[PDB]
Formats: sequence, C-alpha cells, structure tokens
Amino acid sequence: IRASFDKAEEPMLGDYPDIDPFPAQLKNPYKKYDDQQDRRNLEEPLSVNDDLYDMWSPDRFTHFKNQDALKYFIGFLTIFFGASYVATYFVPEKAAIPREFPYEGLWKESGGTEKSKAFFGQRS
Amino acid sequence: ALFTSLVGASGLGFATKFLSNKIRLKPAGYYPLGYVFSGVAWAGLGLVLHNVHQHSLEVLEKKK
Amino acid sequence: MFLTSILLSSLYLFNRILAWQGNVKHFYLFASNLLLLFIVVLYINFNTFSNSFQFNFELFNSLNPFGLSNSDISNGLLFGIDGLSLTFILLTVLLIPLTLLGNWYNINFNSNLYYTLVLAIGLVILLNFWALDYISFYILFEATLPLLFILIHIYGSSDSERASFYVLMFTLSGSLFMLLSIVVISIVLNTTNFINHNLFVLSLDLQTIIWLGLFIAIMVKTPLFPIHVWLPVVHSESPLAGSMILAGLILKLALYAILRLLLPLLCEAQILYTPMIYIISLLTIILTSLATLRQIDLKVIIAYSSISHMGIAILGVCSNTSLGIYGSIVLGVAHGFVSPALFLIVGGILYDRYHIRIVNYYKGLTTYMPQLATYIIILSFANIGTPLTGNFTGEFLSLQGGFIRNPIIGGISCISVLLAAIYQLKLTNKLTGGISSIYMHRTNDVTIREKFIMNILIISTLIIGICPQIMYNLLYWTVNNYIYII
Amino acid sequence: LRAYNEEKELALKQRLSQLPPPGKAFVTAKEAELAELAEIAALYKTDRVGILDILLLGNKHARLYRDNTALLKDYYYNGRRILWEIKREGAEKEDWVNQMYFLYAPSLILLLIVMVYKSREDITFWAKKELDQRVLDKHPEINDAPENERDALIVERIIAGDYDKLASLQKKAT
Amino acid sequence: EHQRPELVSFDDINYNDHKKVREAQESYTREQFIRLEALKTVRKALEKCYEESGPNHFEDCKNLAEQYLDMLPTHRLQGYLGYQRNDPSK
Amino acid sequence: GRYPFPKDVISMTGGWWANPSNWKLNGLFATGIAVGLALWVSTATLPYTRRREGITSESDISKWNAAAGVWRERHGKISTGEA
Amino acid sequence: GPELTPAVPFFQPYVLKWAGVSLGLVAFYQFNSSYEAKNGHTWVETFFHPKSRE
Repeated sequence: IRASFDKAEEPMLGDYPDIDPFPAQLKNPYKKYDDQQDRRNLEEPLSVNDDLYDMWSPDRFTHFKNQDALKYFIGFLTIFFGASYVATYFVPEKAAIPREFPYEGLWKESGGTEKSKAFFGQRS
Repeated sequence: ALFTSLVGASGLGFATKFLSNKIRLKPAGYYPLGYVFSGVAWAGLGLVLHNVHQHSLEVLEKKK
Repeated sequence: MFLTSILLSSLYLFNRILAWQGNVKHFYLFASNLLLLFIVVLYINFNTFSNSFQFNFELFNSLNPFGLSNSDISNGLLFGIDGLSLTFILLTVLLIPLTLLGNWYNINFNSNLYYTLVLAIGLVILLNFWALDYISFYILFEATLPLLFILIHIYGSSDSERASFYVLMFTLSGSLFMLLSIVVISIVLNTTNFINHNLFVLSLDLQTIIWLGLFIAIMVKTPLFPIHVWLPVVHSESPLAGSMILAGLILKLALYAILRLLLPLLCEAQILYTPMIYIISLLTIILTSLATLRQIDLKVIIAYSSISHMGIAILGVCSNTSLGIYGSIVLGVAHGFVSPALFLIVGGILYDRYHIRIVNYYKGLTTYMPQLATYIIILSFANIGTPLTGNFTGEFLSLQGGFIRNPIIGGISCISVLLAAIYQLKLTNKLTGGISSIYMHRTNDVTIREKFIMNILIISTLIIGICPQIMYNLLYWTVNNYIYII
Repeated sequence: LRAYNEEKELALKQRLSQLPPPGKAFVTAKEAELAELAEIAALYKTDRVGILDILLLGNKHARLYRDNTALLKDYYYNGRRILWEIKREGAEKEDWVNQMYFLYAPSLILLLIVMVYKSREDITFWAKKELDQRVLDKHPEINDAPENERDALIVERIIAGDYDKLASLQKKAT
Repeated sequence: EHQRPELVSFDDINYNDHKKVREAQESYTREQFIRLEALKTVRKALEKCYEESGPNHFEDCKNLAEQYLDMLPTHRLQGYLGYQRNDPSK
Repeated sequence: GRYPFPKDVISMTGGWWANPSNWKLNGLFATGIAVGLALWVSTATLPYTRRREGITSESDISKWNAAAGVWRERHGKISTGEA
Repeated sequence: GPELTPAVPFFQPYVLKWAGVSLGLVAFYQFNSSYEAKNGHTWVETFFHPKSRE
C-alpha cells in the first residue's frame, strides 16, 4: 500500500487482512498504548513487513523528503570538491627551494646501489 | 576364529527371542528357555556357514 | 575371553539398571562420560610423529565376521585415525554427554526411547571418523538418518512432518550423489581406502566428473546455494539435542569429508574447479547472511548463522594452502563449540520457558535475568568473530588462505565479518534492551545445569581463542597432507 | 553392603495405595495431611538401594521398587512446586552432579593438560633442534666457542648456508 | 630424545609398499620444516637488526631484508603430493 | 530515586543496589588477593622482559649481513633497483 | 547512610571452583617447569607411552 515493495507484496497473501502500514515511531508518543516501549496496543493487526515499521526498525528521518535530501547532500559534495579543484588553478607558488641533501642525496644511506640509484636519491 | 563367530551368531539368536517377546508384548525375560533354543539354532548356522567357508578357501589353495 | 566377558558383564549390569531404575538416563550419561576417558587415554599413547595411521583395526573380515582380524586378505571395514580424524572425535566426545545432559528435565514422555536415540546417533558419528574406506565412511554417513528421522518427527516442535521429511529428502539426495562417485572410484581403483589413494592418479576427464559427484554431495551436507533449503526448517522444528548435534557435528562431518574424500585424489581437477567453488562459496556466505536480517523465528537466525561460518570454512579447505587448512579445522571446532550453546539459548533455555520462538515477544530480558543476559551477549560476541575466542582465529586464517588462492574473491569474502555481525547484534539488542515485555511473566533463572553447559562451552572457545596451538600437535601433518601446489 | 529392606518395601505400597493422586496432593492452595506427606517425600531421599544387592534378585522386587520410587518421586517434587518441603536451603545437590563434577570435568581438565604438554612434542621445536644439529654436523668447529657465542655462530651459518638438502630429493628434475 | 630418521626420495622407491612411500612422505615433510626454520631464524635475526639499528637499518641489513623477501616465496608448505603425483623431465 | 526492586534474582554484578553488610571485611580478602596477584605476576613476567636496544653487538649483526651477502651471491640475485 | 543490603559470604562455591581449579593448574604447570633440570623432561611425559613409528 505505502511503498513499492508493499504493493509488490500484496498478491502473495491470501488470508491476511492487508492493513495500511505506518511507522510506530511516527505515531505520537502521548497516546497511551499497551506497549509504551513500542507505542503499541495489544491486539493490533500488525503490518505485512512488520519489522520496517517496528520501533526497532531504522529511524526514518521525517523533516526532509528522502529524494529531496539526496540532492542537498550531493550539492554539498559538489560545492566542496569543485571549488577545491578551482583553487588548484588559483594557488600561488612558494618562496623557497625544497631543500637538498648531501652524499648525492643520501642514496647510500637508504641502502641503495649505484645501479639502484634511480629508486633513491633526494636532490643531490 | 570359530568360537568368536559362534558367539556372534548366538547373540543374533538372543536378539531374535528379545525381539519376538517385544512383539508378543511380553517382558524382556519372559520365556528364558527359548533364549537357549535361539541360542543354538542361529549358532548352528554359524556352525554350518563357517564350515562352508573353510571348505571354500582350500579349493582356491588347490588351484596354484 | 576377557574382552568378551566385559560385554557379557556390562549387558547384565544394563539389564539390572533397566530393572531397578526406570530411566537409564543416569547410565547413558555414565557410558558416554567414560567414552571420554577411553578416547583420552587413546590420545595419551598417540604417536604425534606419524602421518601413519595409528590405532588400526578391521571389522567384518571374512576370517572373523564378529570382531578383530589379522589376515593377509581383508575385504572388511578398516578403522583408524590421525590428527584430523582425531580432533573431531575430540570435538564429539566432549559434546555428546552435554546434549545428553541437554534434555534432562525436558522430556517426560518415552525417555528410554529418546535418550537412547540421542546417544545412538552420536555413537554412529564417532565411528564416522574412525572409518578408512569409502564404503566404510559411507555406511555410517547415513546411519544417522533413521534415528535422525525418528528423533525429528516425534519430539518436533510443530509441523515437524515437513521437517523430518526434509532432513530425509535433501540429505538422501546428496547421499546418493556421494555414492555415485564412491561406486566409480570403487570400480576404477577397486580399493575403497583412505591410505592407498595418494599413490593413485586419474585421467583428468574422469577426475572431473567424480568431483562433480562428490562436490554436490557436500553442497548438500555443508549447505551451499541450491541447498540450505532444508537447513532453516530442520533446525526450526528439531528438538534440543538433535538440533545441537546437527549443527555441531554433521556440518563438520561433511567438512571433514571434503578434507578426507575429495582433496587428496582430486588434486588435478580441483585446481581447475576451485573458482566454481568460490563463486558458490562467497555467494552462500553473502546471500544467507543477508537473508538473516528478516527472520521472525528465533532459532532460524542461529541456523543461518551456522551456514555463514561453514561458507568461510570450505574456501579455506579448498584454498590449497597451509593456513586455509588449519583455519578450516579451527573454524570447525570453534563453531561446533559456539553454535550448540546458541541452540541452548533458543531451544535449550527459552523454549522450555515459553514454547514460542518468535522474536517479537522477547525484549527486556535483562531486567529479570541478568545472569542469563551475560551468557546471551558474550556467546553472541563469539559468534561474530571477536578475537580471543577462536572464531576470529579461524576466520582470519581461512580468509587469508582464500585470499591466497584468489585475492579478489577473498577481498569480497572479507566483508563476511560485517555480515555475520549485523544479524547477531540485531538479535542481541532486541533481546537485551527495552522494558521487559508485557507478554512475559517472570520465570525461573538459568539453572545450575544450564549454567554448567555454557560454562564448559564458552571456556572451550576461550582456550582456543587464547591459544589456537593447543591442538596444533595433531594437525601439522594434515596441514601438509592436502597441498598440491607442486 | 548396601542391602536394602524387603518388608518395609512391602509395606510402603500399602501406604501408597491409600494416597490421593499427585494431581490432587497439593491443590489445597494445614498439616492434617501435609505433615505426613512431606515426610513421605523423605522416602525418595532415604537412599536404600543396594549396590550389589540389586544384582542378586528378582523382577517382582524390581517392579515393586520401581512403582514405589515413581510415586515417591511424584510426592517429592510436587510439594516442592508448592513449598521436607517447608524449608529453604540449597543442600540437596542434584542428580547428574555426581558423575559430571567427578568424572566429566576432571577428565576434561586432564584432556586440557595433555593437550598442553603434548605440544612440547612439536614439529617446530624438533625441527629447530634438528636444524641446530645439522650446522654442528657440517661445521663442528663452532662447538669450540663458549656457550654465548655458539647460538649467534649457528645463526651466521644459517643465514650464510642453505642446509636444507631438498634438491637431493628432486633428482628427477636434472 | 631427539631422533633422526632418514631421508627417502620419491624416485626409485617402487610405489607399492607403504613403508618406503610413507617414509618418503614424512621425509619430504620434515625436511620442509627444516627449510621453513631458515625463514623463521632469519626473521628472528632481521628484527634484531631493526632493534639495534634505529635509523641506519636501511644500509645495515639491506641484504638481510631482501634475503627475507627472497626466501618468502620458496619457504612454505607445498605438499608432498605435487612432487609425488608428477614427474619432471617427463 | 530508590524505587522498589525485586530482591529475588541474583546477578553476578549484584543487581540494583548491592550494599552487603560485610563490605569492610570482604574487601580485606579481594585486595589481599589483588596485591597478592600483582607482585606474583610481576616477578613471573620479570625474566620475560628485556632491554630493546643493545641486546647484541653491532659486530654480530654486521656479520649477519656478511652471511647475507655470502648467501645472496651464491644465489646470484640482482638488486631491487636493477633492471 | 548508604542503606546497607544484607551480608554475603565471600567464598561462594563457584569462587572456590574457579580459583581452585585455575590456580592449581598454574601451580601444576610450574611444578612441571621445575623439571627442566630436576628430571630433564616433564612429569607427564613419563605417562606418555606412544608406539615408536617403526
């Protein structure tokens, strides 16, 4: 009834009453049920796929629409990463040289060989 | 060993009387003398069958 | 003469305990307990220095039908062990009185039936690990099934007809396809033996199809993907000890079989055919463990949990590496520890107290049984694969070996650490937290015996978790004995 | 010599025949009947069995004993499910606790012991000492050093030499 | 007691008696552990090089470090089956 | 708060407000275990501890590098950077 | 007044079980590590009698 899979679970049941599911977290708490821990009166016809409408179901934030909020999150992604990539074109270069190293860049000190000097050597 | 075969065949007979009582709804030990009879007869087959097998083996030994 | 008179005395003792005591529930335990001391003294005089099979004997020879034989011609049934064969016996014998303990205050209807059955199927799977021939390994591979079928149908929860049917049906299905390859190698070689076969080779196209028999035997018995049909709905109606002995023993028995039967003479086909294993292996990890999350029955979650470890175990088996084999054994012994304690959680303690295994009734269990809630939680944490319990010690070695044999299948295999945890904590927090449910009267706490089984099993996990090397002095041959990387 | 009573056990069923059912025996939520019955329950505890004595006797004695102990088991546990019964002391140990704390657990501990100490016979320890042996076998001069040097000298030989001889097993290759 | 049973090849041992076959399996097994102990010992020494050296371990025991990394693919359990089930030069 | 709690169940943690009367006495035991634990462990762990830097000579490790060279030249191995 | 609950004996039977078994095992372990030089081998290795491989 509510969601896509809910309507895609309707033709299975033969003798279940097919009630409307509704998240029990999103029922108000100030009504006084039997199960105050779960906002649930005792002989309540549970939903087909109960455990996505349990209190133990995940939270299901209610302020933004899901499809709408996805746009806001990817917008935050874009406004960070794109402008950071734009700042790579706007960066100034630095003022000093990177510092050099004696003993031909200490290639001998990081093990190394004259044959293996290419995988070593720092600013000789 | 012949005697070890006899013990097993007479144990089979002991099981025969043991089962037959339990269909007859008798206790385990109901007619104890029957355990002797079944104790012989099945053992008697182990008498015969092993006497077969003795007589089998020698025939193979006479073909070499 | 003396060894005969031992049994001649003991059956008379048995008859008189039948006569005076009503239940042989005391003497069943008395026999199964002494089976330890027997096997442990056999463990003492074990020669660790021999790949050579130590304690060998033949049954049902020509020259001695009833008993021991010393001949130059033997068509009988060989028996012997090493290591690999040994530990699982040692997995067995410290388990089998416990489930025999497991139903002590339970039954109250045909007890002398039921405990005889529970002891008997375990005596069968004892000699499953003693066996040495393909015939001899096979002939008690399903001697389980009679006294399993009776034990499921009577003492079933509800709709046990379907459960007893499936534990016949699918097991028998895989049983026959095991026997196919058994018959083929018993007419090609004409030696059912677990000794000679290392000397033997096969042609590659023949070795293909006999693997195709044996593999979808074990695909049934360790449930891979076209099976674990039956695995939920055979646990979910089983009585207590039967479910425990299934998930502790039968799965690891088939895990033993793929070590013993397949690998050493399937060396040349399984190198072709391990990716065929790994597709199905990763699949039956991920799909089953994802299918755990929406399960309403309580026992069924622990059942799919018993799948999700064996899926990890068999890729370490077919890893063709060292760490995979050792990891497979320690996974087997650790899961055979941790899992029947979880069936004590669902069917052992709780089902006796409320007779209903639906999850949604059970919340706020901490407030009236804290010293149950402890044994709830740490046993669950062992099922995830925390370290210091042997479960992660098995998981890490087997995930590593599966990473050796193909790295990408291991890289997606590693997420099973997450997927094992999701349902376990989703179950555990709902059992633990919240107010104690309105459906629920305060019942009796964990008894002394139900503390006691847990006390044995958890410590048995923790010994291997602190030191997995407690059992290394056996397996180090078989860690070598099944590698074909030339 | 735990030889049990015969005639008392004859007389026990005479009391039992007059007794009301266990499904009645405690449905009254005093001691006009309770004081006798919760001391009848001590006859389940009273422990006259005969270790050797049960061997030497007949099936009628065993069946009579079995019916006695069945009804004594009943009246022992039923008033325990109500309330000797009017007591509260945990000193009765249990049934299974004899052959498990005195057989099962100490055998399991023995099993733990043997698994620990058999690991002293390790392939790793023994391969270590065999590898130590072979370095002495090719080079016995390192014996001439004192105790501290000899280990490091073996290490020098292990890093230097190969000392495996595995190619000798693979003479089919070349 | 530290016994030393002999080494037996898989070449020319007539694969019909279980005695020589099992001896050859155990020999190629235990000798492989002997081969493994080289890797374990050089690891035990290489970490001590790293312990003493501090910074200059790069040039102190570069040959010991690449010794460890060279021994790694050739020092493991490899199975007696692979040499047993096959023959080189054939 | 001090709401009433059912005193029947026995927890390993004690339960709601475990304030048993001889806490001055039993604390004499457990601390007597505790101190008696720690110094018993610290001696036992003592021969298993060692000083990290300076356990062997540099000469030993340099001769181990010499043995590395003797091994590696016999196997004929190129450097890590040679192509 | 911290509102004291009734007194409890210290050595509860499981505390005896756990502590006695565990520390006895540790004392047993070091009883066998006494036999490094006193006997040259462990006490339980005498109880081992495996068949030789041959």
